[PDB]
Amino acid sequence: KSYTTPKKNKHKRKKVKLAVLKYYKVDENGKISRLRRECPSVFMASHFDRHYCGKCCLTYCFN
Amino acid sequence: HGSLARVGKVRGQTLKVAKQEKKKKRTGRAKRRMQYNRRFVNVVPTFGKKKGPNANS
Amino acid sequence: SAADRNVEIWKIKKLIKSLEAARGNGTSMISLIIPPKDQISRVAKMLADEFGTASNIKSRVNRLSVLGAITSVQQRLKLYNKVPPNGLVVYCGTIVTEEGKEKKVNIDFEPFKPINTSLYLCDNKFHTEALTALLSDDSKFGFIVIDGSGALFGTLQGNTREVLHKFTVDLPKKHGRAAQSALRFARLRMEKRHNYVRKVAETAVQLFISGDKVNVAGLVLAGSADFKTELSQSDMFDQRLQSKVLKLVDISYGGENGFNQAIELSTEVLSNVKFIQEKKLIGRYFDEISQDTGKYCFGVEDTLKALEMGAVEILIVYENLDIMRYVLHCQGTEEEKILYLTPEQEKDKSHFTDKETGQEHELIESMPLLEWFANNYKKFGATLEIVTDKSQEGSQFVKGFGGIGGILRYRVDFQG
Amino acid sequence: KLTRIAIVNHDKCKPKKCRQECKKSCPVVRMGKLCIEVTPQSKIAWISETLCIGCGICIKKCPFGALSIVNLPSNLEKETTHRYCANAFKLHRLPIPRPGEVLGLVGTNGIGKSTALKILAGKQKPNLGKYDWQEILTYFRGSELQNYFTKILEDDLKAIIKPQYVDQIPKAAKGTVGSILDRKDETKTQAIVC
RNA sequence: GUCUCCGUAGUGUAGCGGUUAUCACGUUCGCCUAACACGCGAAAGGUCCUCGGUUCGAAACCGGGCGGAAACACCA
RNA sequence: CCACUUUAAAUCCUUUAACGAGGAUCCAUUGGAGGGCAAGUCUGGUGCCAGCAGCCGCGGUAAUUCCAGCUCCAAUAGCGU
RNA sequence: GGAAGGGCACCACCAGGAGUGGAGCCUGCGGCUUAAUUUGACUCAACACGGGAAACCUCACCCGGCCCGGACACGGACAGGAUUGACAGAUUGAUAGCUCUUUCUCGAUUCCGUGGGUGGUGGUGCAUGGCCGUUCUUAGUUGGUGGAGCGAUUUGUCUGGUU
RNA sequence: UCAAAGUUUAAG
Ligand SMILES: Nc1ncnc2c1ncn2[C@@H]1O[C@H](COP(=O)(O)OP(=O)(O)O)[C@@H](O)[C@H]1O
Ligand code: SF4
Ligand code: SF4
Ligand SMILES: [Mg+2]
Ligand SMILES: [Zn+2]
Repeated sequence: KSYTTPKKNKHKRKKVKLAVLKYYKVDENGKISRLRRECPSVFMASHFDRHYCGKCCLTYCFN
Repeated sequence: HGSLARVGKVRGQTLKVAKQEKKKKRTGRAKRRMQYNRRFVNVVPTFGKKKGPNANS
Repeated sequence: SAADRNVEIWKIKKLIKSLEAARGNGTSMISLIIPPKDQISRVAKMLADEFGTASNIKSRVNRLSVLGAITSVQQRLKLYNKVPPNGLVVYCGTIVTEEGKEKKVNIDFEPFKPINTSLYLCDNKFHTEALTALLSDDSKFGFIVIDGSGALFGTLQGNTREVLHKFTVDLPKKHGRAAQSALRFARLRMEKRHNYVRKVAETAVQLFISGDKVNVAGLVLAGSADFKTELSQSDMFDQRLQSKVLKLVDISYGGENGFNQAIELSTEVLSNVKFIQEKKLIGRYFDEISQDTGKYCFGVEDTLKALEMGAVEILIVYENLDIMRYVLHCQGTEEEKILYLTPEQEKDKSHFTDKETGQEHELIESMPLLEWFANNYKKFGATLEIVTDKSQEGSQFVKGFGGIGGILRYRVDFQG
Repeated sequence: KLTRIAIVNHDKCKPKKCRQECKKSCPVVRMGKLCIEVTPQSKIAWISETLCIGCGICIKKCPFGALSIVNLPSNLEKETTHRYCANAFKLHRLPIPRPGEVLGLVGTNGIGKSTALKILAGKQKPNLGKYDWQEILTYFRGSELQNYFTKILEDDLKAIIKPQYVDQIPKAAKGTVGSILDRKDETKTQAIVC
């Protein structure tokens, strides 16, 4: 079982749940403002250029 | 021919084990009593095709 | 070329080391060796019979594997038409190894050097003892056989029995049947005889010398009739050749029929040559210690340091030596170091935690040191000298000084 | 049949000033063995004459000339009558004092002459190279030595020593010559001796 | 030094200027045998020691080369 | 361990006061445990090796025979060679 | 048994036939070769045999890559969400979210030990079962009681004819 | 009313 040096293992992922996640803001105490855009058909996230979903897998980008 | 090499091969690589503890065993007459008592009085049961004083299944 | 020969020797050493380790099941392996003079047909017949005998071996696993091993060697021998010079060596088998990999294997090769050893063996391992013995004994010896009939010159490795050159001569009669002429004929007879000795000596210079320095490490004169004596104690015989004359052997017979006789009688004296060279070497090393000098060094911790620096002239080692060069490596930081460890310090050692960082410093596997010396003594100063434990000075060097040291090219100071 | 004896001159051996030394230059210690034991601390260096080669290196290194290594025959190891410390002097046998006969020791100094005189006086118990009186008497059987020591041990024989060093006597005793003789009378034979 | 002869498949030998270079063994390949041996059937293999000549043609006839082996070396 | 006795003088036994047992202590051993032949088809290691075995034998990767642990057997201040 | 008596079989012979052995190819096998050319079986009783005419699958072999289909428990792990499952684009054979990058998710799955499973066309048919095959397709094999022998054994189960 | 027919792992 001589494992080759340059091949090595391929590490799997490690998630990072960065505490409680925020998607809203408090406007005048009573009312609320939403930060990120939502699905049409659930927040479609802000990719650096794209707008990618996290469930139904829909995608968008304003050129 | 044949080398005097392996000399104490098996004595060497055997797995060493501690010799346990139990009791100061009975000696002299007392021992003989005890062995008399465990042939002739304690057990003396209904037979089931012969006995075995160090039996093990 | 000399360098190409050295590479081929190393390749075959490596090959032998791999074969020794092999191992397998029952008696599956087929260590086979053939001497150079031998006929291949004769070996092919032998193997065929051995195949026939194997064809009733009660076991399953053993039998089939052996048949297929003998089948393979027979096929290898069909590829040759003659046993090549140097002999042949054939190693067939069905080796077990890691990963449960029962792999078949066949290594025929014409070995470096003429070997004189036949061998057939079946076993669980390969029998590479004969080869290792031929690799060790590089000391060639020379053999001059004098006789009134005719001479012979030959050489002798541990096993191998060579014939270099020979001639015969039409020498005159012992007596002259005239009163006055008896004296003159006698003087003429002694001149003819001296010219024969002179001719022999010249032929010895031609043969045994190589680049104005004798190739043979020994030189046996054999024969009878105080003729070999005339050769050793004579001014015609060159001193550089004469200085290495080790025996004068009284034999019966003459020529090739006596050559083997002369070897048998001379065998004890020939084996002792290596032992004498050791005594001289270690004796020279221990001279430096007896006087102040400070050329000498000893122990891996010092001798290697000396070798790295202002180098050694001669590096002297025991044959066997335990000590081993490991390569230690770090998990996180990728820092590494190499150390030369004893049998107890190498087997189990809690030293090798990284400490400064705070991790387990894993010891990646060794290359054994004496082999290490052999690999790159050319890199350092040179003249790697292995010595035994047999001589009284040698036993001191092994037992006392740890079987490792060196005679240095100049004076060196040490500390700690 | 030859063995070796290490000797450390305790007056000269000062382990603090020199450093460790011996260890560093000894080929048995550089191998990794207990041939020499020193450290910067502790007094005097110890050497195992078992493990010692007798290479003659440590003597050349040591800065004071503290160390010596000699060769003694292996026959003598059985017949050791005294050894005070490790890496020190080793006396073999004792002279055989005979009653009513004046024993004449002859031999150069520094060859265990004083220690023998002390043993025979009865000051020093023969440690016998161990470093016991029934064991000592059994060692000395078949010879007048066991007679001598048995005489010493129950009948308290009085050991008296005319000393070597005469110039140290004036700076100890006081008074006239006649007064000291008068004080030390037991036989009462001043005049005849005088 | 002389005179003589012989150098032919792996081995030992035949060979009368025009030969597929003879025979035996060895070798390989079948078969036979459980296998082997023997046996049977097939096959492969010559720098004809080396060079030059004579010859329409030379393995041979002739010359020299390199090897090998017998006999002679006597009268003082 | 006081004392007596003993004894040529002692010792030892004997006599006798005073201290003197929870077994972790005041600790029983030597050889065996396939057959002959009393007593394990127990568990771990080795793999025709190391070794045992007076004899027959056991050992070549499920050793009742090897080295170990456990249990058991024989005799027991003894028991082996 | 290259001993003697019977008596029998075209896997024996005879008398014949059809051949095979020679040719080409089909295929099995051994060898060589190869990363790998997977493997069992070698006298009848191995070799167009494994129902074995494999493109893939089959598939074990080799060289690449995913996945867990790692049960349960004891615990640690419990929410400042343990840490199952992801379009990019680089990479990759791949439109394997396999990885690096970057948004989000079942929400009680997890990860780590230990016990321990589980799988395996891995090893062992000289550890076995079952099933075949063969000895051995011939006429053979058996005990009770009695008889003969110290007994192993033998008789029955046979001189002869008959099938 | 008698031709020839030799041998069989060390690998349990
Ligand atoms: N009490 C002691 N401790 C350590 N060493 C000693 C002692 N006495 C003497 N020596 C050493 O022994 C050596 C010789 O002393 P000693 O034997 O008394 O002399 P001699 O040999 O003349 O009889 C001295 O050199 C000294 O170093
Ligand atoms: S003499 Fe004995 S001790 Fe002194 S150095 Fe040489 S070996 Fe070490
Ligand atoms: S021996 Fe000389 S060197 Fe070694 S310690 Fe004693 S003094 Fe220092
Ligand atoms: Mg027994
Ligand atoms: Zn969506």
